[PDB]
Amino acid sequence: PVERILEAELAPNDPVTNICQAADKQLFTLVEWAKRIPHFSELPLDDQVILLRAGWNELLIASFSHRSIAVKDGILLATGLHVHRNSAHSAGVGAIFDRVLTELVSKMRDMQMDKTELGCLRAIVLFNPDSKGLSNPAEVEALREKVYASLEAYCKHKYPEQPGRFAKLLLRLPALRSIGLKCLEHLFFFKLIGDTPIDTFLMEMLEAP
Amino acid sequence: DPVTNICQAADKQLFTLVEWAKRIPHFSELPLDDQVILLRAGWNELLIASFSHRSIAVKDGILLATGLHVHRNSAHSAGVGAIFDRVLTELVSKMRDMQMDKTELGCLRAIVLFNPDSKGLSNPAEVEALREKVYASLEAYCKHKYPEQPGRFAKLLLRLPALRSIGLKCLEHLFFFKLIGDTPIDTFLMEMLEAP
Amino acid sequence: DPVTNICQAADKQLFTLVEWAKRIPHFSELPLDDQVILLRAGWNELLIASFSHRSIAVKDGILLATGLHVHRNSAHSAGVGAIFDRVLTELVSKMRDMQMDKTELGCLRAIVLFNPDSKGLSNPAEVEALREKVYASLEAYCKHKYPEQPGRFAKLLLRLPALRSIGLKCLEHLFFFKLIGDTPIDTFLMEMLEAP
Amino acid sequence: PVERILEAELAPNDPVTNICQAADKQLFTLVEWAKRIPHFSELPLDDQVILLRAGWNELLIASFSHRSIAVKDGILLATGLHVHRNSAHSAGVGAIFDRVLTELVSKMRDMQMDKTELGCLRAIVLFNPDSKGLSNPAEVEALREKVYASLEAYCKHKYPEQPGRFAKLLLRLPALRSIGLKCLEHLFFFKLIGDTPIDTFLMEMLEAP
Ligand SMILES: CC1=C(CCc2nnn[nH]2)c2cc(F)ccc2/C1=C\c1ccc(C(C)C)cc1
Ligand SMILES: CC1=C(CCc2nnn[nH]2)c2cc(F)ccc2/C1=C\c1ccc(C(C)C)cc1
Repeated sequence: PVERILEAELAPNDPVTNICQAADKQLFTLVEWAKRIPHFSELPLDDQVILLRAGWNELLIASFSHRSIAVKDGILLATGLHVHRNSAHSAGVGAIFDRVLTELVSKMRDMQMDKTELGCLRAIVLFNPDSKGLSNPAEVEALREKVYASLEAYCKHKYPEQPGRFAKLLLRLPALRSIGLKCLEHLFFFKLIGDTPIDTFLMEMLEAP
Repeated sequence: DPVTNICQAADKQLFTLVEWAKRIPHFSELPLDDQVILLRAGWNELLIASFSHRSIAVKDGILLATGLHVHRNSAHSAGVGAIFDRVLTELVSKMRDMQMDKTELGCLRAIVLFNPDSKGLSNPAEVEALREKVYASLEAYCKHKYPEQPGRFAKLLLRLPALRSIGLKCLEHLFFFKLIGDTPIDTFLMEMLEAP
Repeated sequence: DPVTNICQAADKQLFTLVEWAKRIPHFSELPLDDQVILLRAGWNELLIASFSHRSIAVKDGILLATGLHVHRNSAHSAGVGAIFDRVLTELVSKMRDMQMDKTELGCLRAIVLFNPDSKGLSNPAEVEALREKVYASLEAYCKHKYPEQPGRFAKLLLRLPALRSIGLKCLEHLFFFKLIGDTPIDTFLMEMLEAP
Repeated sequence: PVERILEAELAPNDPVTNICQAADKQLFTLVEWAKRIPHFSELPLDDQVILLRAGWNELLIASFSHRSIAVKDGILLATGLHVHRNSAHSAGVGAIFDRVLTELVSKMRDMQMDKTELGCLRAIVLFNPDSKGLSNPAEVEALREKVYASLEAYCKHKYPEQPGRFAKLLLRLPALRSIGLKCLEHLFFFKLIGDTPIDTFLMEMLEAP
């Protein structure tokens, strides 16, 4: 149900604890979104955990990448923190930042990917049948197939002048995959929201006696 | 000697790859530097896609293009069991179960080759345009060979994220060295130590 | 909850680390930005050095700073047995065998902290100068405390390459996540999924 | 023993095959050097192989780093090939290359590390008792200890005005270790000697029918 996926999408100083709380909040947002995706909650809870663990990075990146179409040559996080290249280059994650801009954000803008298409792609990512430890990979594959079947129908209806649009959307996923991998190994997300609170906390303690 | 054999095999494989790309429609029409960049960016995934599909008739193993067979027990022995299992489960077994044919493999490899995200491309838009012509043709193919499988085309495209990450994990784990280079290097070094 | 405990423990460890550095001679005299760079560049090796030395009275395991004990059986379960064994064999057991004392550990940690190769340092030469004063002090210590062991000072310094690569490998294998974060995250996610 | 360590130091298109032969030559130079190191050849042959496998990268880097003391912002190879920073940045290995320059070449230059000192440091690297699979780790440690004992005596004799020189040499090894690791994971060596022959072979074949 493409209508159901679109409604899912729409709906002091102790630095490490503060960062974890932000991660907590963002993770919960993802869980709530997944629950609104049709049939996800019908999967075993152990399978739901595995899918979220396998997908959380790509799912987060896809979100703030699409959110950043409106913003100006930077990345808009959910927290409202507008991060520019130099903040990313200062954090030691400039390379990833450029790829996110080039391979995802810019491309989404150029093709004007909408929230329904974004939602479907993330549902496809969520329904990842290659996730290790699944009790029943086949039903996960089945749910993913229902999603892109629905996405394709949506594209041919809303954009009949673009017959290659559906495949174009799908072929952003390899970039999302590779960028996802780089983010986990550089602690991209936790560096971006964490560098300032840590440096600030550091400065205060070093200046104090 | 095993080391020279591997290096020769690489050269032959590289020759075969370059000849293959030149027979892909409109590849040679791209600027030469762009042709090089694409081949530079793609050789790993192109190679993995090739031996994965080649290994469909193999049980619990892979076939490298010169009758070189590697079993998973050996793969786990060499410390790359995890990435090896990923090749088996995410690529080989999926290719087997849906019976991906050589025409389908060819199109998917052409899509991999026509990678507009490759850094340094002078005309990324032209590369993207050629990719679109490739997957349009692949969709047309799937529709007529398997009309009863409307999701087949998308299902093919959705192996590419797996190929991408497997390719990356392979390089980071020295996949090929640990599987085919490890023992020849011991032999190599022993021979050097045998020198006067 | 298991997760909050870890972040709270992390904050405390970070607090302890900063205070330790501030009591290192001439550390607070460095420019503030350089102090931050040094603490950022060094915290991993500094922390690893600490719990390694703490774990000398433990067999086949490590003691993390809040009574948190991890045995090698658990580490292999979590998929980080190799790096864990390196910590055991290259650091802990070596610290045990030469009976490295806390003064020697302190100096080595001070040397790690005063890292002149740290990128972005405003005055690398002053950092190097402070490092030299530290290892001059450590040599004097080794000479007079253990005169019958003339190679001891060098033996201490030559654990630093092992510390360096282990620090790098720990981060690349998500060592700490896999040992103390993995299971709490499953519990965490389950709690979220069972929520209204 | 230090005199022998100094004497050890003193003494048409198939691109991959051509790269392998170059690697072959360079590796053998290292093996021949190790054989002249006292007591090395007395170790079991399986242990010698293990030590060379564990050390070959660091041993090579130390060599061309020290050789590059005379040159400006580049690396001088055994083949006589002068590789510059920007040529390395073009190959996608700019970050490591600079680290080699800053943390090794420059440091070797500033303290005027001599070939005896280089030779001793490489012997220390070679005699790595942490190498996995050694039949007798203790005798390797024993050999390493004999080396740095000899190196220290050499430093205090030749440079009595520099009492911290010996420790200064030893404390380049953590940097050598970390740079060594980065080189294995970026295919540093095989990119440096390999990028040009491959691009050439590609261009000529793509130009051909
Ligand atoms: C890239 C690469 C390394 C460099 C290190 C590496 N990177 N990723 N995996 N290994 C290596 C090292 C070796 F020893 C042997 C092979 C290789 C190799 C590639 C390769 C793959 C398959 C084949 C078959 C056609 C025979 C030949 C060469
Ligand atoms: C850096 C880090 C990650 C980030 C990922 C990582 N990097 N390297 N290893 N893991 C992580 C994730 C977790 F889940 C749990 C811990 C950690 C962690 C470090 C750490 C170590 C000890 C303690 C106290 C017990 C003293 C707290 C935090």
